[PDB]
Amino acid sequence: VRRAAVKILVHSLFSMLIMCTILTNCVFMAQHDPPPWTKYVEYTFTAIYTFESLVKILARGFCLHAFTFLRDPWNWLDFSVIVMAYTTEFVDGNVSALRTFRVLRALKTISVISGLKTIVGALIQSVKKLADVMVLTVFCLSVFALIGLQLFMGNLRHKCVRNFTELNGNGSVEASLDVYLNDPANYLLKNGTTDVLLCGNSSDAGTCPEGYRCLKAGENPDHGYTSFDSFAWAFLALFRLMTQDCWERLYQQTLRSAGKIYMIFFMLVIFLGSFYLVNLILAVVAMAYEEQNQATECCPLWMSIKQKVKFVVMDPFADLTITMCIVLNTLFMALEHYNMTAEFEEMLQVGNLVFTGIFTAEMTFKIIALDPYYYFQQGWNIFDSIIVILSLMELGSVLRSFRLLRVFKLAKSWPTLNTLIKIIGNSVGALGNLTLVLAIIVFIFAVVGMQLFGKNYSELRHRISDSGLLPRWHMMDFFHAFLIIFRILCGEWIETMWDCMEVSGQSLCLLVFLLVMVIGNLVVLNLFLALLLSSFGKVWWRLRKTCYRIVEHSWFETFIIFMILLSSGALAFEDIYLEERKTIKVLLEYADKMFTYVFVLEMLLKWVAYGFKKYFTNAWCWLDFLIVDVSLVSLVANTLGFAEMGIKSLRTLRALRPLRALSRFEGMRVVVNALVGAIPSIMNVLLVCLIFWLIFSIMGVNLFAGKFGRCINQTEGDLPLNYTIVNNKSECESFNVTGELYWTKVKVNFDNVGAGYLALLQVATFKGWMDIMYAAVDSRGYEEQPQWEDNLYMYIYFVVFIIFGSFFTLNLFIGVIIDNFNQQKKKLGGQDIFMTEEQKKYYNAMKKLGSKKPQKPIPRPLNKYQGFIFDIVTKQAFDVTIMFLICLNMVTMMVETDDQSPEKVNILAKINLLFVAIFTGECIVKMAALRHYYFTNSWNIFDFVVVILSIVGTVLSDIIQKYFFSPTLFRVIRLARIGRILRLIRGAKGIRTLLFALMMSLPALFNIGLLLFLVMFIYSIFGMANFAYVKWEAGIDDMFNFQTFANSMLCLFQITTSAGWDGLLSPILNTGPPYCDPNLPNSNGSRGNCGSPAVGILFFTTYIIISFLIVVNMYIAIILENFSVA
Ligand SMILES: *[C@@H]1O[C@H](CO)[C@@H](O[C@@H]2O[C@H](CO)[C@@H](O[C@@H]3O[C@H](CO)[C@@H](O)[C@H](O)[C@@H]3O)[C@H](O)[C@H]2NC(C)=O)[C@H](O)[C@H]1NC(C)=O
Ligand SMILES: *[C@@H]1O[C@H](CO)[C@@H](O[C@@H]2O[C@H](CO)[C@@H](O)[C@H](O)[C@H]2NC(C)=O)[C@H](O)[C@H]1NC(C)=O
Ligand SMILES: *[C@@H]1O[C@H](CO)[C@@H](O[C@@H]2O[C@H](CO)[C@@H](O)[C@H](O)[C@H]2NC(C)=O)[C@H](O)[C@H]1NC(C)=O
Ligand SMILES: *[C@@H]1O[C@H](CO)[C@@H](O)[C@H](O)[C@H]1NC(C)=O
Ligand SMILES: *[C@H]1O[C@H](CO)[C@@H](O)[C@H](O)[C@H]1NC(C)=O
Repeated sequence: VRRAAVKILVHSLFSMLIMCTILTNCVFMAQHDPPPWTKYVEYTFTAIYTFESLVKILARGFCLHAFTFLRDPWNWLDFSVIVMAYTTEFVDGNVSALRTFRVLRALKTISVISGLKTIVGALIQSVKKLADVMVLTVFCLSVFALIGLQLFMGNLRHKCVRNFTELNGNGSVEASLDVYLNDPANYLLKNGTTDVLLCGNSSDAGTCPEGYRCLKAGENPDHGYTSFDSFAWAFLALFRLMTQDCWERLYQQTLRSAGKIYMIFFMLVIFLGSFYLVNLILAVVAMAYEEQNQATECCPLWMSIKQKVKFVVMDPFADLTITMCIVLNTLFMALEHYNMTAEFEEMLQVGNLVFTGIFTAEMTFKIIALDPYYYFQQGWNIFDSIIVILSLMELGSVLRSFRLLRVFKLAKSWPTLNTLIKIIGNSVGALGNLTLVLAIIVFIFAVVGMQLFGKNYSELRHRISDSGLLPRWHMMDFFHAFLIIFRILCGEWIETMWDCMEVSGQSLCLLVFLLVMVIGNLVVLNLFLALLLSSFGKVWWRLRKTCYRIVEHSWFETFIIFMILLSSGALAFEDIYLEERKTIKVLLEYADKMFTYVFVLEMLLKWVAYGFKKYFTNAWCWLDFLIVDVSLVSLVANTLGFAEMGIKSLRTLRALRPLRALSRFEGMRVVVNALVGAIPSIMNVLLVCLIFWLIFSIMGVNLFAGKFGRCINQTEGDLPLNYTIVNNKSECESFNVTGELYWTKVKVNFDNVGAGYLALLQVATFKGWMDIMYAAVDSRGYEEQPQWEDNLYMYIYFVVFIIFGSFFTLNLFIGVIIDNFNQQKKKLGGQDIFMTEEQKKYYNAMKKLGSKKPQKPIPRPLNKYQGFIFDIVTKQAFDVTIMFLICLNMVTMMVETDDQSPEKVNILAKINLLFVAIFTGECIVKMAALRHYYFTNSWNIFDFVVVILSIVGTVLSDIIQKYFFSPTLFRVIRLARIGRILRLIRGAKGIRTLLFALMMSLPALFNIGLLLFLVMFIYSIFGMANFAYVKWEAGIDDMFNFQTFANSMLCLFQITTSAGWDGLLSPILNTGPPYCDPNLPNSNGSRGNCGSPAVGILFFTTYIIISFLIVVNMYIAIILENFSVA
């Protein structure tokens, strides 16, 4: 039997039955509300498992042998789940927690598979390599959280109410804090949205109207999970701004409490926190992964007829024509839209039949004329014939979905689309089994939530979904829980974590959402990166001499730089309040006139200097000429008529003025040279994404076109009734007796391949799919009003799309950028781009500053008692003792909140005095270390300066007490304390390498972000002239706008992080009533509170693509310096 035990164990069929058993148990777990019948079934499963529990142990047939077998980690899962089932069969008390653990039986899928255990053993390796990075990011987030703790102590909590605190209640009258927190029906709701509008003391925060007073005292943050006080909450908020998830909303709320200035903080953070930390995580994961992969019916009749048709075969000569016919098929299907003319659609079906007959006849002749057995052989022609069969099925909704599948043969004449095909192959091939891990992991968490939250999801529903109904993302089902796990895999958690916490409870909801975020994102990361790696007279001459001496000299250069900077500032003063001061209005008029004159002058000078050949040889000189010609047209239209009708068309192009800056600056021009190097590598990938999105957009047209339109009667703004009030756009007309009802399509939808491309961008950017998916699935019929969830499985479209549309397209994109950039490092005269000659020098000097072989250790004082001082000092003990002292200081610095209690205030002040006393003592002992500690190590000058500064703090506090009290400066006075903790960089060597690498790569990053600043400038003035007077919508508030240049710069800043651009686009794209009405009374001549959809999409899409290219360049600079460190 023991012999029989083994000879059944190694038997393969036994393990395959095990695997199928596991999967069936899985499907029988996934159910919610399990019928009681099914209940008996689970008994059986236990038996099955337990029976092997026999075989496994019985293959050992011995005590020590069976314990050696259990000694394996994977079989521990079997032992545990089987004994759990046994004890549950024995006795129940049962709080239903025991019903959840049955999910881990899924992990047995890992150790039954020959590679799953291998892959998951591979994963834990990269996370252990991620050790130093994890330490740096937690310390960095703690530092920034202390910054934000002292900066925004309860600062978020400010709200606007009606006026209170009137007179002699003594405080209990409104018409103390009790009724004030009871007030929220008094809170000033952010118009058109569900939000209490913040405010602040500063003359920058969100300002309330008449009838409202602004006071910090508020009930709570948005749901208590945002706030910056209570350092744990600040750690959460800075976690999200490290992940940038919904970071725009916290950005808005902060800058509507505190004031716009503090945005510096955010960009600092978003330059350090999100950007840099995430990029390092990327770098280390990729490095460890590449390492791991490196470690790895008559005779003459038959003859004559075969040879006649062979003579036919002698000239196919239709392949390019057939390819054009395929492209014409795709086009013919593409000229499809919402309201198609009758005879139009008749012709379209006509051509449908045309193309079908064409390809069907072609295949019918080819398969018979070349070889039936060969067309049995080559699978390519086989799949062509498959699509033939599918066309036949259509001819003799979804019936169209296959007609597209031919475009892919282009991949043989088009190599990079073959590369996309190889990529999606590796998504199932080389690393494809890795993807199974993802599956399983999703499958685990996909259910681990519902049984923990779904029941709760099912009952406090009024807490999580305001519109009384199921929420848009619940977990009660298993589809919806797959969608939550998916969205979280898409880096968008906290906006559903607030839900999960507001239903059930903080502890477990955290433990599961942080778990899914970290775990699943690490897996998605390893997959992403595995893909990226598997993708691998004489007076004439005299005057000319004067001219060279003029223009080549530093004085003219610096003067022209001063001119161009003043012209850029001129542009910057094109705000909407020019009318507010008349003087500046003619001031800038004369300014512009001087600019035109000096620039045409220097144009002439360059002309005679180089002559037209060397002049128009330069592209930058070409650009300068184009701009100056625009200015010439402008000035002549000013002087000699011909204006005010239609160069008011060429009027705004003046905003491109700063485009002259790139030529003369040493840092912009070089990275711009780099980007023109990326156009030959981005055009092809743009075209690949163009085709590979045209497919999906056609598909969404077939399934979707027209169905999106629903919107509303002008009463509310939210989609109409499915019960109904209206089902039909031809049934709302019977109610349009009053125009209050509007049947409008959603601002971005599938009515073309154009708006299809737009909705596909908004989806695969993840910022603004909400209305897309919602009004996509909810829709049922071609013009049937969307029933609240019907056709619900159409999420499967986006999901499928999203995978490609993000994890391959973007993937492939990044791919070609690397090699190109990689190849750019080869033939370039240098090894790393983005560094000027002087910047190369500076980087080499900064690196030589990284000397690890030290100098002479220390001069002994020879003073006996100073010898004892030395004997206690230069040892490692005193250092780590001081280190624990500074860490206890750290925790002293974490505990504080706002308005804690006066006793706590005094206690913490006294503890600060205690610690600074400690540090003065250490400072005097250090200045007397031997003699020279004040200059032997910069790590000691740091301690000296922080001691003196700490002393300055206490004295400053005393001065504030005795002579005067300031308001926010007081806060800075109490602020520099964080510097103390920074010594850890002295202790920490890993962080001392990482932030050092950041310093190393700060030059190239300065250049790239400088170009970024210039582009923000161009676009911000571009909008200030173009995007003015737009209506307020959800993304475009009162403060983040385009009215001035500051607000424009703040908006375009957030959009520099590809965030919010949905919410800023939606107020632009809109056209016509109700929201947009007779254009506007504008102080400017340009009328309209409305946006221009053409140029709106142009502006925002182009900013996204450009800024995204600059940002990828930033990322690659970071990573290349990272590798050059090691
Ligand atoms: C911006 O900060 C100012 C502080 O200058 C806030 O005004 C002050 O608000 C407090 C209440 O929160 C007032 O205190 C009250 O006055 C009596 C006077 O005897 C005081 O004894 C009590 O403590 C009582 O709470 C304080 O008088 C008031 N200052 C003035 C001159 O009205 C202001 O509310 C802040 N703005 C916002 C947006 O809340
Ligand atoms: C348009 O909406 C109307 C009202 O919802 C529907 O028109 C029909 O509704 C009546 C009432 O039940 C039925 O008797 C007819 O049979 C319906 N028409 C058809 C063609 O079945 C219907 O929902 C929509 N009809 C059209 C043509 O769009
Ligand atoms: C019902 O009909 C009225 C009259 O057309 C609609 O009101 C106008 O809708 C158009 C749509 O572009 C706008 O251009 C006009 O500005 C609207 N007029 C107003 C009120 O100023 C109304 O929208 C229609 N409602 C339905 C049934 O969709
Ligand atoms: C909010 O909207 C109302 C609607 O008329 C408007 O009057 C008010 O100025 C707006 N205020 C803010 C802060 O958006
Ligand atoms: C509210 O009323 C008080 C007292 O009249 C006034 O000082 C304050 O400016 C008002 N604020 C509002 C309603 O904007």
